[PDB]
Amino acid sequence: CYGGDISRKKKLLQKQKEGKKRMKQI
Amino acid sequence: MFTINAEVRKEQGKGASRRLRAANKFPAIIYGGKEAPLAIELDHDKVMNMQAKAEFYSEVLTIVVDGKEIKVKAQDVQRHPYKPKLQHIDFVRA
Amino acid sequence: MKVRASVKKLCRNCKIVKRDGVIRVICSAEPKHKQRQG
Amino acid sequence: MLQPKRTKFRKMHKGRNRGLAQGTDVSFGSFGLKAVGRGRLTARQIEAARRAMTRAVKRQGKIWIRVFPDKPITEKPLAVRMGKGKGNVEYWVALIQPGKVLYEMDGVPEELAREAFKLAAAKLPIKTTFVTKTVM
Amino acid sequence: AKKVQAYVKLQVAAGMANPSPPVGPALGQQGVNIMEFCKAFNAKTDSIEKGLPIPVVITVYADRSFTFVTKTPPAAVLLKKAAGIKSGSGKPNKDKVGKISRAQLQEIAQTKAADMTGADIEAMTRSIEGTARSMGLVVED
RNA sequence: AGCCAGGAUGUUGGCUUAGAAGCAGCCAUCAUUUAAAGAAAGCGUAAUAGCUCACUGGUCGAGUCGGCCUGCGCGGAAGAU
Repeated sequence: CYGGDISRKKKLLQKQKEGKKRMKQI
Repeated sequence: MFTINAEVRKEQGKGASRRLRAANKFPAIIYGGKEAPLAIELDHDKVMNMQAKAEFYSEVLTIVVDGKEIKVKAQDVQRHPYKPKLQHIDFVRA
Repeated sequence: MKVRASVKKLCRNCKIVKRDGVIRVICSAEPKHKQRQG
Repeated sequence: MLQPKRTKFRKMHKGRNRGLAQGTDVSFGSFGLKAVGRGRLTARQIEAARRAMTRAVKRQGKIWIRVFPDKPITEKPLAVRMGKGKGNVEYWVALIQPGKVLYEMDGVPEELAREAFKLAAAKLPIKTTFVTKTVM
Repeated sequence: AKKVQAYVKLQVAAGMANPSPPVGPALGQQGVNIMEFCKAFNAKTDSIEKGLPIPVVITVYADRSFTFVTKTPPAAVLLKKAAGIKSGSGKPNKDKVGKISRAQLQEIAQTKAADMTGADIEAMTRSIEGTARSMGLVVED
């Protein structure tokens, strides 16, 4: 869903990045 | 050596001045000496041609009008803000 | 030939030839210089 | 590129841009770019123009630059609902109005000079024109 | 008779007349017989001290006859030779290198009179001075 | 504008390429008989060569040429019944 709220989305992108920081260095 | 056409102005103020500048003429007052200042309506293209030489800013030079041979030096030049055109020029006597 | 938004000359050979209602550019020397739409 | 080192306020109003420039006279140099147009010059614009003009006469000659930015120009982020505060400073710009001189040049051949300003003019958002100092 | 039928000009050094990097394709070859030229030029080698370029007409007819016809040697290589540089101008002409007497390149310039094509002697000697700045050096003046 | 010729010598200018030669990159533009001719114009040759330029000679006879302020024009210009 998209909804248009700002903070409701950057959390998701934050998760998406936070996983990549681990998965890269592994 | 320079010689210049002239006629006395009557109309003055911004409106009449624009009516001249649109008409390929420009205002230019002449003073110096103890006597009263006298504004003149110069032609544009003539002076614009003649002034291009640098000496024009320094050479003593006449301005014919009613045979009185005004004979003056340049004092100031209001160039247009962004066009090869003129606005107004001071002619002090010498 | 590049059409290009602004043709102009390249080679001194280039001639600048209008045809129909549209600009074209030709050079006897190099073929590459052909152009249209200027 | 090129912003004031210190500022009296973090932010500033949009204002307007009515009027005509004072700097209509080449001064530091002998050759110049009068503006004719009206508008904004972002710092990166004047900088790109400066580079394009610097690689032209190369190291010989000299280039004065008349304009300076100091006008902060803020923006809202990517997709926020209006008006929960004025936006943060984004990029400095120098406003201009017609008659403004932009760049000035030192002892360089006039033809090479027109080459240089012909190069630098393309980067600028506004239109320009070449000019010469006049003795008086 | 300066109208050679098939010239390929190439100034040659005194040192040899028939190797390959100097003489040969560099002077071209088509009916040319350098194998005798070794018997030809080296007398002119013997005329004066070695190690200098010797400019020479490459007289070449289609008639199989051909001859070297030596030109008097160029002033510039002679000036690098006297100045003693073992490279070239290297540094800009703003920095002069060579140092020679003023009567020289006039008693030295006179050596080239056979190939100097001006009229006035001093304009000619000055042509040798142009050959002097050609090195990027300038003789004292 | 065209048509007939030269368009240069010292000198491959020093150099940089094992070979820069006007033309692979500099230094520099300096001096030359001569109508005059760039130690350097493009093409081209590995480098050279070779082929057209500025100057000029006749021929042809008279308008031609680069910029300036100007009104109206074209290209830029692709969208869904």
